[PDB]
Amino acid sequence: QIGAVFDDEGITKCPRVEDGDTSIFGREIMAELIKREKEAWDEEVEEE
Amino acid sequence: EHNLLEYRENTKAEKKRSREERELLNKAKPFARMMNRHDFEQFCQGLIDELNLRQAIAQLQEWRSMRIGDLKSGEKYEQEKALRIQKSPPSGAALLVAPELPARYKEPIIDANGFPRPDANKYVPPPVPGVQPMNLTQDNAPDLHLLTPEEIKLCETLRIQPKPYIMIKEQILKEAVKGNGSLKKKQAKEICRLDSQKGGRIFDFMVNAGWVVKA
Amino acid sequence: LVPPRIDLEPIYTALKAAIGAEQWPVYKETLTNFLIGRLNQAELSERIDPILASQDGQKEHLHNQLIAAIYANVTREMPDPGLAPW
Amino acid sequence: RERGDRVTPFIMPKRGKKHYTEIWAEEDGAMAIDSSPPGGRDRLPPNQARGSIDNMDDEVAETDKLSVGPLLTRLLQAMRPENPATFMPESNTEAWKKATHPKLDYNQVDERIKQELRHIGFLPLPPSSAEYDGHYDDEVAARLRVLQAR
Repeated sequence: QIGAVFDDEGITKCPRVEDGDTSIFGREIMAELIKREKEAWDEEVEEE
Repeated sequence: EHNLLEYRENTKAEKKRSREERELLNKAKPFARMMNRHDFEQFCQGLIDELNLRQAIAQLQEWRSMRIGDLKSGEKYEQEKALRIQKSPPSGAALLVAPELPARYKEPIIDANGFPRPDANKYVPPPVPGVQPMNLTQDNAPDLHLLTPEEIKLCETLRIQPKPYIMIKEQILKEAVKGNGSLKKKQAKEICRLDSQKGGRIFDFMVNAGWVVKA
Repeated sequence: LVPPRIDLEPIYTALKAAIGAEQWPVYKETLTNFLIGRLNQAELSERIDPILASQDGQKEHLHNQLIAAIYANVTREMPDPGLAPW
Repeated sequence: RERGDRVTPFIMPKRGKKHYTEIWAEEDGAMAIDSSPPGGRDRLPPNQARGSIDNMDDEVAETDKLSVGPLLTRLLQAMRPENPATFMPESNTEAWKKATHPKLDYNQVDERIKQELRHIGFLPLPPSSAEYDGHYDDEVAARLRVLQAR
């Protein structure tokens, strides 16, 4: 019952370089994270 | 992965690194289980880059409050201060404050569109006869930091200081504009009020530049 | 006795059209900062040379033409105070 | 979940008053020697227009005894050399040739240029009713602005 939640294969593996573009820092996602981080910085400055 | 079987190689670099960097790397060690080799290298290098940049910026701000006005004299002061405190390879924070900046610090890390970069971590005047060029030094030339590169060569080749040069530039400009911008060759010679070749060379430079026209 | 001023409207309007309102905000920001005394000739040239680049050479000419106009007026009338309407 | 300090690194201090040698001398009697530059009187060798074209001479051309003032110097160097630029629209008329002119001075020309750029819009409008002494373009300051961007 409980174990079904953790079924995703990535919970225990370490991605390998040989596989290819397995980096967890893909630009497609880093673009949004940077924008959100910039947003938080501006909010802090306004508060500060 | 991560080449943890190289005891000699991994340790030596840890020894070479400084104290502050060692603590930071030791603090981020556990997360290697989730990232591949390259990502871990990028992750660590970024932390080192930020730490060194903070040190350099703090270092420079201290200099400007002491009235130090050149990167060369700043290093001289640090050496004498080290001797004074004693009286009483270069690190990352020392390579950023060098007279020449590293190549990898002459471009944005993340471009305008917000996507991080993939690799995150001339008219020559002839030498006038009997003219010996003199080197121009920041301590000698007060307003050197404004002259354009195409004009600084002329000043050395002509043995004239910056501030006098600007004054000569102004008067010639004023005389030309009053008369539609056209002047005779003797007109430029008399205005300069120096040797004939000097006045001839500066005038020939202006006309080529396009700020005046020869009648 | 003091002669009249010099019309400047055409000299500036051509500059605004030539540069293009796209890159214009950067050009104005760099030039104003340099005049205030917050840049060196190395930084100014690095930031503006791309903007004034041209093969017909009608951008660097207008930049010099405007600067000459500003200097020439020094010996003419004082204009109406305030930002120009145009 | 920690991002650090984000205020102090982005400050731009101005040129300090006391030279490092003097403050170092504020521990014993080491001020007995005064090394004030001859041409750097008042700690501002630049930013003081002095002399006129009347005093120009080959011997003095090697010495920076003559200037044009800060604002005028920046304006002239703002020009860029290409490879005429002093053609005024209506100046070709002989009526303009007959025109006379007054004789201003450097302390006055800088004010006139300051107002003129005000009319165009390159300078801020005056407060509703210039830090040239700070050396903000110093070679050190340029490096500081580069690192702060990074």
